[PDB]
Amino acid sequence: SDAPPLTLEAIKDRVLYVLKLYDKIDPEKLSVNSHFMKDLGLDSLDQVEIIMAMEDEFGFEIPDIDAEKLMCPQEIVDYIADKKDVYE
Amino acid sequence: SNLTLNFGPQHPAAHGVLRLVMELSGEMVRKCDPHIGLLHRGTEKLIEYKTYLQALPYFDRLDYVSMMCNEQAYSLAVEKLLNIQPPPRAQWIRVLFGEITRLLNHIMAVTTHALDIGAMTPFFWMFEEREKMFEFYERVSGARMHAAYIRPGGVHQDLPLGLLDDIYEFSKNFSFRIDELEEMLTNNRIWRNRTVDIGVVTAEDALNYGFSGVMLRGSGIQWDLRKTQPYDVYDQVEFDVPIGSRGDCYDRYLCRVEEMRQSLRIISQCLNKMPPGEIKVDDAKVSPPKRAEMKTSMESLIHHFKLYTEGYQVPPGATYTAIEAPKGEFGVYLVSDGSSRPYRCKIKAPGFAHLAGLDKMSKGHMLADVVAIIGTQDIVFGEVDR
Amino acid sequence: LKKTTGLVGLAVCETPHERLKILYTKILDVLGQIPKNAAYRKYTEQITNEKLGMVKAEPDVKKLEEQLQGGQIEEVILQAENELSLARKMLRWKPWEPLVEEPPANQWKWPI
Amino acid sequence: GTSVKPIFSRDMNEAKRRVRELYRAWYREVPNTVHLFQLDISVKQGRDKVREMFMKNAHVTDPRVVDLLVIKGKMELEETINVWKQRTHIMRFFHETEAPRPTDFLSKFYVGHDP
Amino acid sequence: TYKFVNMREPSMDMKSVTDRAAQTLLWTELVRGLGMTLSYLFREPATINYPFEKGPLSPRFRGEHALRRYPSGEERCIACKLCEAVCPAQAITIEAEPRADGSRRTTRYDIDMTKCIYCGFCQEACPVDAIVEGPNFEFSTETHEELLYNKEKLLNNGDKWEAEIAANIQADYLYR
Amino acid sequence: TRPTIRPRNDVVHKQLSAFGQYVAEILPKYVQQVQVSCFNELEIFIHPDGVIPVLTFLRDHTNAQFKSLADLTAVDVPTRQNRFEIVYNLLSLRFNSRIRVKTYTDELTPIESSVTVYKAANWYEREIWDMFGVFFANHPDLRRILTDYGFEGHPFRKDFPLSGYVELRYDDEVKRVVAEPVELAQEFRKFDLNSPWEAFPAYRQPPE
Ligand SMILES: CCCCCCCCCCCC(=O)SCCNC(=O)CCNC(=O)[C@H](O)C(C)(C)COP(=O)(O)O
Ligand code: SF4
Ligand code: SF4
Repeated sequence: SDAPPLTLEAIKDRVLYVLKLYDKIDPEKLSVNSHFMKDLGLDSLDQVEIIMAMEDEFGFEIPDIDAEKLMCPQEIVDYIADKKDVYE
Repeated sequence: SNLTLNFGPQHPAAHGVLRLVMELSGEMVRKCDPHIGLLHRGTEKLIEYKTYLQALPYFDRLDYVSMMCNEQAYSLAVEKLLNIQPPPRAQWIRVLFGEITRLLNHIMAVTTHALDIGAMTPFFWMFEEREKMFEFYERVSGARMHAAYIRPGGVHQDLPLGLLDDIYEFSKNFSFRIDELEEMLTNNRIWRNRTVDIGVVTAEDALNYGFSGVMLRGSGIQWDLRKTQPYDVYDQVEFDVPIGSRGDCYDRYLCRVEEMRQSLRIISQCLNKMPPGEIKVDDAKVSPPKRAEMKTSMESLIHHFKLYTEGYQVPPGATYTAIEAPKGEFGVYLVSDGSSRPYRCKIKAPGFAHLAGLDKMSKGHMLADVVAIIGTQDIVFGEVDR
Repeated sequence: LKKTTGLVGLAVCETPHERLKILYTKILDVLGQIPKNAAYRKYTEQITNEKLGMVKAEPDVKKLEEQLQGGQIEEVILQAENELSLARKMLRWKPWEPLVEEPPANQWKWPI
Repeated sequence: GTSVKPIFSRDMNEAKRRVRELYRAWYREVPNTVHLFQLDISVKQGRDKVREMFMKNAHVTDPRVVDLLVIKGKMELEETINVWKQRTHIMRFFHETEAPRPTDFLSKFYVGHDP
Repeated sequence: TYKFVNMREPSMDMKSVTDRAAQTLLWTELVRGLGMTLSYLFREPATINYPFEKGPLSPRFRGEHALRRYPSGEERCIACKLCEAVCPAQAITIEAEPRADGSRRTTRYDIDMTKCIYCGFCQEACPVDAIVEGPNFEFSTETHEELLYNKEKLLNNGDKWEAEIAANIQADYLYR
Repeated sequence: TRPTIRPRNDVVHKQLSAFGQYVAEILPKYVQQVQVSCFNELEIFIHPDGVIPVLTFLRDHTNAQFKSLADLTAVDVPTRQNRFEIVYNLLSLRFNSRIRVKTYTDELTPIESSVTVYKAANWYEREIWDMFGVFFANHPDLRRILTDYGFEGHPFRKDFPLSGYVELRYDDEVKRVVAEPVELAQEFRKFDLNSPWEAFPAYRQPPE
């Protein structure tokens, strides 16, 4: 059979694993609702690298638009849920 | 995926420092990308830091097979900007040595094309003739190739006292050497197989892409700058212009051979019609005086000093001067700001446009056909890169 | 009748008179949509009318070629198609309007 | 006013979007460059160098200048991908044979006359 | 005024067809080419026995540079610097001062032979025939530094080659 | 005035003047100036926006037919606000004539690519971009053509130094060719040749 029925909890776990895998972010400091620019003092270029890491993690192309707004982990989870049609 | 291959610069078929990046399916050429600039020396900026006489030896080294033809084009541009006129004997000398130079260039082109194709023998037969013409160059100027003989006022020195006789002796034997070359190549079925219907270009395409010279005449376009826009004494000589029918490599080869014959005709005429007189313009504010005058007369010494330190000033203005060089239309866009140094010198070389069209001419051909096309375009990268 | 136009990629034209008449009529039709006071329209109309009259008055192809001074009537046909394409482009461009912008005072001053 | 004609972008937002796109392309290219050219640097070093080159021009406020900078960066990326460049060209970014030139007053005073 | 190079039609009579068939099947033009090469085999080669035999040259030949003297042994060069001004390659470097006897002479006269283009403009520009391009061309060195000529080297060249240089000038100065 | 002075041709001068007037009347939207040089060389100054129309008209018009582009280059004049002067040279085989079209631009303003009008321009526009830094809009494949890979700056610009900023040498420690700041064993010697006395009265400028 094909891939399992991915859920929101899996998306959040993978996204937070990716963020804690980033060197410029101290792991235990980041939260699900922490704004990338304000909370972690990340620049615009840093956000681009994180979005590309998401594209590698979940295997789908996130355009330049719709990536300019994913500014905290929760928005990333919502975007992936919308793109993959996951509700529960 | 197409195979991607580097053709040159260190390749025998490259004809210089060319990096031809080629996309191939099997041996079929899917794409040609000529990468040039491996012989870009920044000649035009350097010419900007020189005086008009100091910039002349650069035109020797632009196209190193047609030195005096390059010198003549530059001299015509500067003379047009100076509003002066070379004397008649100088103009006859210029046309004679331009035709000798055309012989040199056509020998080099045809034999290197044959050598790429695989016919190595005619090169050795024709390079002895090239050697004798190099001797003619040397007797007149002291240099085998970069003579710097043609100057914006005429020529540097008068012919030595027995040069015309030797030029006649050489010219009365050359036709048999052309005949031996044609026996080797013209009717060979292998040569025709390697040349007929290879690199066919239409008249419309040749005109739009900027082609000139043989690349036009092989496609039936009737255009020769010596006939349509004559310079020096080209209006006083008689010759035919070879014209092709099919626009392929074979037709371009026949055109060059016949061009060689017509150059012999023009040389014969120039030998029988050389007039007497002085060799540079009798105007010591442009052309240097003789050394005896320079050592006897105050004005002559002052003008020698000033012409060799500062140089003559050229009135402000811009010209585009073109000649029928052996490789096509060779041009200079020369901009003078009023001083003794050129403000701008743009050099137009036919090989630039021919190489820019190489990719078009190689559609649907193999590797060996691309080698033949590079040979038939008559490319020297000194003029392409500058 | 004639073989070998002599220029590579230029086919010999059978029935060149009809082609020339059609092309010149199309050219005049396109020029009819340009303002009458535009110089392009009047110049092109004048030359096209002369060429059309020459084509109508001379049934012989070689004599017509010598009258037209256009070099081998197939080339005359090609030039007519070029002029038609240019006429459509000029209709779109409208180059008869007043100069778009005036250059800086010392822009074309030479020397320096 | 100031009556200028754009190249690609009408304001700094579109120019920033193009900058981000070019940065994404360079970021993706770096590992392939390290593999193909057989470079002795890490992928981390290459991406750090890409970021440093991008940040060299962070002070630009003209959308036309930014458009030209993106055009030049795209030219360099196309050049790198097609292997027109050699290992020497890629390594020219790191200045490995250049001795560090000091910036403080005293060392400059010691070495010579240039400021 | 023009001619055609490839606008000839072949005859279609039976004799011409049979001749062309013989050319195709028995390879006549290939034997023609073989005959041409065989003919060249029996000619005398145009090769010369170098270094024993030399290529012909001219009195105007441009070669290695030399600084000349007057018959008294006094140097001809007066440090006018016209050669340095005219040199398109900037290959000449000159420094001058009054000599101990007040003469206008050089203290430095260098020619960078790896900058020089061997154009001969300097010997044209020289007003006293001090700098010349002598006839020598066999002066290849094993190091780059040996091709950076100072005044001593050029004066030595003049002393070594004066006999031939004067004879070359005598044969060409009436064309100058 | 006879032997050493270049002769004049007034017939060609008149023909070129009339044709310049013709071109100016047909395209008033773009033509700013028309000149005929003393040695019979027609020049037409235009507005940049008219690069594509003018050339198209010049190559297509029945009375023009300039189907061949000799060459295309640029001139740098730093004193002008629009630094760069774009020069097109065209040849007409039907009428055996030549024409020069000139326009202007600066560092940040693109010029329309004329590859569509003339196929020959491709490499000419690439060369202008490489040597001068003039961008051409809608160009098929615009990239450096003459300079080295990764070379910074444009050499033909007046401000650029003659010997540039970097040189190359082989370095054995890194086992490759490296680029370093230029050092010269002998500096190029700048000559001041301009004479303090005026040469050509006909070109004297007003004393401002
Ligand atoms: C293998 C290694 C070789 C290296 C390859 C060479 C790469 C060369 C590429 C050069 C191209 C450029 O410079 S492209 C020009 C870049 N400059 C600008 O865009 C000016 C405005 N500055 C900003 O927008 C911000 O400072 C910014 C930091 C950009 C982030 O922006 P955010 O506020 O949105 O995070
Ligand atoms: S021959 Fe020419 S390049 Fe050599 S030193 Fe004399 S002037 Fe200079
Ligand atoms: S060699 Fe001749 S030109 Fe040169 S400085 Fe001496 S005298 Fe003057």
